[PDB]
Amino acid sequence: CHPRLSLHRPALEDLLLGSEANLTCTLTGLRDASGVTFTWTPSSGKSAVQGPPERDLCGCYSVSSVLPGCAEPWNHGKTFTCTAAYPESKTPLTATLSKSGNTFRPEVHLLPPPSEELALNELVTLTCLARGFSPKDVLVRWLQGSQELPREKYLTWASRQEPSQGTTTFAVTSILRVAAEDWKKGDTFSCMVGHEALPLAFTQKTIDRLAGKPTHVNVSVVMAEVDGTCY
Amino acid sequence: CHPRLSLHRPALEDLLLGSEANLTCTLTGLRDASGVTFTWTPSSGKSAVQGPPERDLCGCYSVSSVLPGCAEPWNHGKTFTCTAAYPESKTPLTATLSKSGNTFRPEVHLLPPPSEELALNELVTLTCLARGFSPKDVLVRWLQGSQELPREKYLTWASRQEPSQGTTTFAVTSILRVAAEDWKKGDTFSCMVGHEALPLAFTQKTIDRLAGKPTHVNVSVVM
Amino acid sequence: CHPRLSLHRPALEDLLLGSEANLTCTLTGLRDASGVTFTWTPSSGKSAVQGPPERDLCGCYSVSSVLPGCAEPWNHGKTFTCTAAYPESKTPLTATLSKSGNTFRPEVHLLPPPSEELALNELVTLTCLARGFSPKDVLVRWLQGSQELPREKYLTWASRQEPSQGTTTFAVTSILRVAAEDWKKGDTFSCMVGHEALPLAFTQKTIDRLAGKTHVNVSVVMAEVDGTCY
Amino acid sequence: CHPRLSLHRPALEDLLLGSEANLTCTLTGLRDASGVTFTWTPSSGKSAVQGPPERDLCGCYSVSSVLPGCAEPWNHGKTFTCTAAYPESKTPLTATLSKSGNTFRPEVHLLPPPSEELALNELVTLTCLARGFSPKDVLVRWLQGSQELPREKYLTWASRQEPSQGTTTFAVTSILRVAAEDWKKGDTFSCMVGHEALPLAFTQKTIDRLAGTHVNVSVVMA
Amino acid sequence: RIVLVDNKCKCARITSRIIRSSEDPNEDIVERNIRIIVPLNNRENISDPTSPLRTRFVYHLSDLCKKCDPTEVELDNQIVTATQSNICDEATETCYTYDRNKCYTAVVPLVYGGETKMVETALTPDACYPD
Amino acid sequence: SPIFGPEEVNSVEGNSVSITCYYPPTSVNRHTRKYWCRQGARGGCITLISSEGYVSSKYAGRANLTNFPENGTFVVNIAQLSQDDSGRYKCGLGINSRGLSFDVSLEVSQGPGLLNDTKVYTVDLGRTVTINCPFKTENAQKRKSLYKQIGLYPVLVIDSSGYVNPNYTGRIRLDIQGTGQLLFSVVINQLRLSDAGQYLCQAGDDSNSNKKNADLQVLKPEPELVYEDLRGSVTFHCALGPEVANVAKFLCRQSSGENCDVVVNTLGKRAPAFEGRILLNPQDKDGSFSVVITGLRKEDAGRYLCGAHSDGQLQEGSPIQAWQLFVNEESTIPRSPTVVKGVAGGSVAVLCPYNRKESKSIKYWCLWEGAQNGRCPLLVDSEGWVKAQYEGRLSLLEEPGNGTFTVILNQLTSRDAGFYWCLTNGDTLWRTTVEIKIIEGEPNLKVPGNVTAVLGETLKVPCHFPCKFSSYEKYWCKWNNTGCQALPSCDENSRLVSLTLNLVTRADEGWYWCGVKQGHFYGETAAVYVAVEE
Ligand SMILES: *[C@@H]1O[C@H](CO)[C@@H](O[C@@H]2O[C@H](CO)[C@@H](O[C@@H]3O[C@H](CO)[C@@H](O)[C@H](O)[C@@H]3O)[C@H](O)[C@H]2NC(C)=O)[C@H](O)[C@H]1NC(C)=O
Ligand SMILES: *[C@@H]1O[C@H](CO)[C@@H](O[C@@H]2O[C@H](CO)[C@@H](O)[C@H](O)[C@H]2NC(C)=O)[C@H](O)[C@H]1NC(C)=O
Ligand SMILES: *[C@@H]1O[C@H](CO)[C@@H](O[C@@H]2O[C@H](CO)[C@@H](O)[C@H](O)[C@H]2NC(C)=O)[C@H](O)[C@H]1NC(C)=O
Ligand SMILES: *[C@@H]1O[C@H](CO)[C@@H](O[C@@H]2O[C@H](CO)[C@@H](O)[C@H](O)[C@H]2NC(C)=O)[C@H](O)[C@H]1NC(C)=O
Ligand SMILES: *[C@@H]1O[C@H](CO)[C@@H](O)[C@H](O)[C@H]1NC(C)=O
Ligand SMILES: *[C@@H]1O[C@H](CO)[C@@H](O)[C@H](O)[C@H]1NC(C)=O
Ligand SMILES: *[C@@H]1O[C@H](CO)[C@@H](O)[C@H](O)[C@H]1NC(C)=O
Ligand SMILES: *[C@@H]1O[C@H](CO)[C@@H](O)[C@H](O)[C@H]1NC(C)=O
Ligand SMILES: *[C@@H]1O[C@H](CO)[C@@H](O)[C@H](O)[C@H]1NC(C)=O
Ligand SMILES: *[C@@H]1O[C@H](CO)[C@@H](O)[C@H](O)[C@H]1NC(C)=O
Ligand SMILES: *[C@@H]1O[C@H](CO)[C@@H](O)[C@H](O)[C@H]1NC(C)=O
Repeated sequence: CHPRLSLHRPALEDLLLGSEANLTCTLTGLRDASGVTFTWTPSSGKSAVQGPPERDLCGCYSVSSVLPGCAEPWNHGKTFTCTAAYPESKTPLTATLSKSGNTFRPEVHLLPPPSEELALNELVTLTCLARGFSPKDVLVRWLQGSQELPREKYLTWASRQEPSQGTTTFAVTSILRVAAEDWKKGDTFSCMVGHEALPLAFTQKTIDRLAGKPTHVNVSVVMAEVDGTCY
Repeated sequence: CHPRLSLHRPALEDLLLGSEANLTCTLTGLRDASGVTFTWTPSSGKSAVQGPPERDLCGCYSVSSVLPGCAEPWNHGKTFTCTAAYPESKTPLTATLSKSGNTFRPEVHLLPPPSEELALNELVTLTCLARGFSPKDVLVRWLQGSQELPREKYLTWASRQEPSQGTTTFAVTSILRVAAEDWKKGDTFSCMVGHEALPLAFTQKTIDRLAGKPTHVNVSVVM
Repeated sequence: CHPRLSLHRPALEDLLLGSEANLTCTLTGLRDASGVTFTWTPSSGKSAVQGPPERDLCGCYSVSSVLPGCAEPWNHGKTFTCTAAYPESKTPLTATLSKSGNTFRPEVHLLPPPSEELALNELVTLTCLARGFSPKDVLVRWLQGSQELPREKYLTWASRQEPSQGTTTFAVTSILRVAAEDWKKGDTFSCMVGHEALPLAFTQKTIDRLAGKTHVNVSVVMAEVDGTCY
Repeated sequence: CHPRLSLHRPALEDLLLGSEANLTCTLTGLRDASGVTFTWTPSSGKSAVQGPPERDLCGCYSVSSVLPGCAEPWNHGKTFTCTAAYPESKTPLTATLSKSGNTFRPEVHLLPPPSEELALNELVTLTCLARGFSPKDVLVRWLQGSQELPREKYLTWASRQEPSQGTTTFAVTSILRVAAEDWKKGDTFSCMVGHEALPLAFTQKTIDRLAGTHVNVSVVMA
Repeated sequence: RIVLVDNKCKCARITSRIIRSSEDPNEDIVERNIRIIVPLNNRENISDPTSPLRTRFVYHLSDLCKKCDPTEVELDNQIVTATQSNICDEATETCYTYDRNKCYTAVVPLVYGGETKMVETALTPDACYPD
Repeated sequence: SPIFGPEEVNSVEGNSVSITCYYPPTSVNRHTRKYWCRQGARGGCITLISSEGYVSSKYAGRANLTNFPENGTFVVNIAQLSQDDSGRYKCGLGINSRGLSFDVSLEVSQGPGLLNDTKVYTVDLGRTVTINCPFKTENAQKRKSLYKQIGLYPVLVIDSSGYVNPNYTGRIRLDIQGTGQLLFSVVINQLRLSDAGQYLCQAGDDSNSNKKNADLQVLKPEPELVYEDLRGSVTFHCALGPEVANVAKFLCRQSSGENCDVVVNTLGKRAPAFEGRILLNPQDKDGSFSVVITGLRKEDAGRYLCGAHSDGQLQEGSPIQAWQLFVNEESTIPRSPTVVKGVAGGSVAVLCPYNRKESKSIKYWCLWEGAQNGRCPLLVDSEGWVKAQYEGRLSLLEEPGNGTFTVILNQLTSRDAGFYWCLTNGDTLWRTTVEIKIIEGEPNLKVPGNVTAVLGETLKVPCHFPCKFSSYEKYWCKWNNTGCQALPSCDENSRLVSLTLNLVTRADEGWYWCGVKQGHFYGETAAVYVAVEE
């Protein structure tokens, strides 16, 4: 339709669990042929894997390019400046991407099951909600006990942006359905979230039936004319 | 580009609240002239002038039809199919229209805010969740007191499908952040979910403070 | 009279607030001149000083000597000896001393004014008591707010040993008179006690007009009770 | 050494409780000369007793004497003059002593025990303080109920001079440690102070438990 | 019983227990007990001249139960370190009681001769010993 | 709650007693106030003796209290006891009204005296005893008999004609030996708790009837107090006599309803919970032996008994020996990983802690073996010995050095799974155990297989590593008995740290290692053997 170039930032899962910060440069809508050119400024991995000239629907051909790298440099603030020299232009066209600034770490909440779902004794629902983070990408995992559940057992949505209290932030959700014989018995569950703006890049929250809403509370206040030392 | 022809359903926001619910017979991709004759195999007696005769994205032409003066009363569930025409090779095309069964009513839950947010007194978060419905079409509207809130003060997600035991079902969430003074004062909040399968097409829930009653505290002081 | 010789421990105000912990050896009842000579057992940088003579009880010469730099051997627990020699002698004398053992830590109490003094509304009296410490040496200071009061504003008695209910211990008192305007306004006062067996060489206690309870009010809120403790 | 004559006031314990008080005129620093002649000049009442010598400051024959029976003319306000005789000069010795005036009465306080002592269930401490009296001589006695305690069961300090601005005054303290269960029963304790300025010669105060507490707590729980 | 939290900065202790029922199992019982010790003789800030007595005490549950220490999680075939709370602001909390295992000192200026020195006192004398 | 001492104390009048109480050796506890108090019917301890100099009125001259900070104990000595000292007491630290205390019960009862008309006999439970009884010279061949006085009535247990009671079958005998002896003796083996009371001899139905009434008391064993930590270890010493040197042994643990559950035998038995963390050593000349248990948990506390019986359990009539165990939970032993996972062909690195004060000692490393009573042989030590089957794949390094050393083991197989122990020569002795599991996967570092070399030619060897090790340090080393030492600097981007050997005599033969490290903490390694031909 119209030749437009784009760089793409490396994927969150590969970068957090490893260092495979692979970049990706792609022009879309070439004129006739596949004889295109590519050039980055950090020519470290000169074996840049140019992919096959795939197509796209309603009359569109696209070219890809990958410059493989390691997690180290991307986190220190370098810059990457892909180029292209497709024949339908008389002057090349560039794009540039780097790491983000003005970040915010998320707020993670883990909600207990509701009341009218426990009175049916079949299944219960846990809900993890992460809110208030500046870049749009985030990870969500689950745990039962200390063993990670496989990814086909729960449902995660995408990351939308919330209405503005001044500045721009995002939010996600995920739910997990659990056999009610295991919640009432005393098993513990956990929600883990990974994001760029966190200090150790991961944070988790654990819940069980003892850390929920109780039905009898006993408060006992004790005065101390003696001293304050808390033996 | 390569041409195609598709058919749609009436949108759910009009079927329960309006009189502008109209159907579709579109034609995607064209480089030709008016060789169009639309015929719908139920013929109740409406008026079937075309939609907007216009173009599309990236150099494609298009035609469309809508059914303005009949609000599509197909609660009985007809087949209701379109059979187009154009002067190409000897197959003027038809389309696909139906109404599937297996309707399951949703289950809607509205949650109290997390207790960490109440201790800071800036803004609290409410969460609605609807789960377990087979057609992936639903609308969510909030309420405070009895004055409806506009669609720009809350956030809702898409309607995804959930893992299950053989029967396929869908789910959707929504959140809303309100002020702490309105929560601690005693105001009421409500979530409202509209779906195909319900008898009055809308399910309410409600929440406020003093909604968990059976807690049973007991205080004592010594010396 | 009859000549004697003894050894004195370094003073406590120098071991806690200074550097030069001078230890001294004395002599009493000499007759006619001063040809006296001294030594000690350690001599690690010992620039010993003998100084001039003096006059003792009824009039008799008496010369002492001092040994600078005796802080770390004292606190480490070494032992010192002193021998002298006068020219009319064929027997040097001797003396020894060391940093003591089997010590105890004092109990410090600060007492509010009595009730009859507050009514007359002129001056009130605070009392500081230290009790139950085995070596006899101690220091007592006062503070008003954060500033130290001068030593000519209060009165402190000597340290005497108290009746025995086990081992032998000592005790000391002090009083401070302050104006009733400064007491009924809300100022605070502190008493500081210093001793060898204390850890950081000083401890203190404080009091004001509210302490000593009356019918005080207290409020507890206990905000969210059933709230997912995690 | 060197001679020196000095007198002495009568003792305080023998004025208030006892009957006969002494009055001493000692002569220190002689080393010899047993023929010393004490002679009080208002020579009436009793008769003067001389003394045998003793030792003082490794050489002195510090001879003493006592004129008894002068306890009541002391309180009436008379004046005494002692004399002596020593083997050197052209002069005798002479000194003078009399009861002075401008006296003040002591103010006695008795303080309750501190609160950090009752946690240990050992002995507790009562403190008695006497303040503001013009002659330095004072006595302190303790009582439990009505029975008196022996003098080896408590501790009193000396009577020093306090940093006053107007006139010269003195102060003294005393402590007594008793059992915790005796305090918790309800037994009463008393401190007595005797002085010249008090006309009845003894004043006392009394402390026990239940002397003077209640807190008013409020919980909210939202 | 299971110990949920035992906080020493405010002297709070929280335990809990589940008691089942073999008669229509929605009459189940979950119990939580909270133990609070209120001091009446120490200051607001822990420094000696300060607002002579604290008289108002505030207990928020989410501030007591927080876990301000990292942990290790095994996700697929690695071990990663993770934090456990949102409120771990970086130490400026106001404690209500002293801690039996910690030191608390103070600094006082005194005078020795023609000078002025700055010495250090001890407020909990049992717990500050150089060993 | 962290305080521990003897629950019950028994004594008789006139004699002394000594009580020991235990606390954690924290510096707050080594300088705080210790006390000994007695509680009555008012809910409050009255202090009787204190650590600060207080002695009560009733305890003047009799008692004292001593504190040992290096152990973590304090002792209370009381003398001239009487019957008015029977009640409940408490050991403790700090202030009496708090709960840093421990409850003690004390019972005094009046002693013997003046009762020459009755003799006494006291033995241990399960030992031998004999009763000596005269029967008069006017009886040569006239009945000898014993009589058991059970409450209301006397019954008979052994005549001089062969009737022995069904309660005492096979463990009683009557002997009149030769040598012109006209007394007699009755010997009893394997004494029980159901044999106490007052007996009475007899010589016949006759008028003579030289009776002499006697007592028989049987002593339970007093427990021994053991004070240990979480994740530490304990050693029991069973020290029975030589007279039971050929009987099977056991170790059980008491429970609530009078039921030992067995923990170990000599007939090949083991509990499932103690799998991998219990030993049982062979015994000495005197039959003494020891039992080592490592990795202590919270439920490991209670009474323990070791005895001797043929079927290997606790039964009536066997001699025993007792212990009382307490687990601290206020421990200073660092929380280390318990399970370590590796794949086939990979390596493992294990941190083994010890106590900081004995840093000039000798360290070892051991593999636990079952299928026996229990054994644990060496694999490597800290001075240059290594087992012959583990040559070129195992080393011990003293690298962190603040009470931690590392062990590296590569070329893993599925046989290497199991439980491993670390030991020291020091006086204090924690023994730490780690389990090795093998899972599926491919190793991180990649090296070639075995490598040959020509005589007199340079050789180059690569070692590729992933992108996650790009921030560490890399090295090659040559394995030896004393340890492997690095080689002087051959590096690149995220690949190919390469070793090169310029000339080759046979001194360059052996095993070489490729590995990564973060300065002090070591990581994954891999190995390659280099031969030399001609
Ligand atoms: C750790 O605790 C143990 C037991 O409480 C202490 O053991 C015993 O302590 C006493 C006094 O220090 C020792 O008594 C002395 O023994 C010698 C002969 O060995 C004797 O002649 C003396 O008159 C004196 O009574 C005793 O030996 C010692 N050991 C035993 C087995 O009883 C131990 O002192 C504590 N640890 C330390 C480092 O103090
Ligand atoms: C990042 O780029 C590297 C280099 O292409 C990718 O590594 C390749 O992975 C495939 C699949 O395992 C292999 O067939 C190639 O041989 C690898 N190439 C090299 C040079 O090793 C890597 O897969 C890319 N990113 C991620 C996360 O996979
Ligand atoms: C509580 O009191 C302490 C007293 O030491 C305060 O700490 C000092 O604050 C002053 C303020 O300028 C500083 O100059 C000192 O350096 C501080 N000393 C130490 C040791 O921190 C502390 O700020 C007070 N806290 C509150 C909340 O009032
Ligand atoms: C590589 O070479 C080494 C040395 O020849 C081999 O190690 C020996 O293997 C045999 C076969 O089981 C053992 O009996 C020896 O104990 C091993 N060590 C030595 C020092 O001889 C090794 O097996 C070869 N192969 C591999 C894959 O490493
Ligand atoms: C110790 O003696 C020396 C020499 O006389 C003197 O300079 C020093 O000030 C003394 N130190 C004291 C008195 O603390
Ligand atoms: C506190 O107590 C006093 C007397 O007990 C009372 O007058 C007062 O109302 C109470 N409350 C407050 C807030 O002062
Ligand atoms: C004189 O004083 C002594 C002691 O100071 C005393 O014992 C005696 O009773 C007094 N009176 C007489 C007459 O000796
Ligand atoms: C305490 O007294 C007992 C008996 O008098 C004695 O055996 C013990 O040695 C004493 N301990 C000390 C430290 O004097
Ligand atoms: C034998 O043992 C039983 C067990 O209780 C006891 O009742 C009985 O009295 C005993 N009899 C004799 C003769 O020991
Ligand atoms: C660790 O070891 C170093 C080197 O000896 C030492 O300086 C440091 O104090 C040690 N750390 C600890 C906590 O002992
Ligand atoms: C390496 O091993 C060889 C043979 O075992 C030995 O002779 C040599 O001394 C060792 N070298 C070092 C540095 O340990």
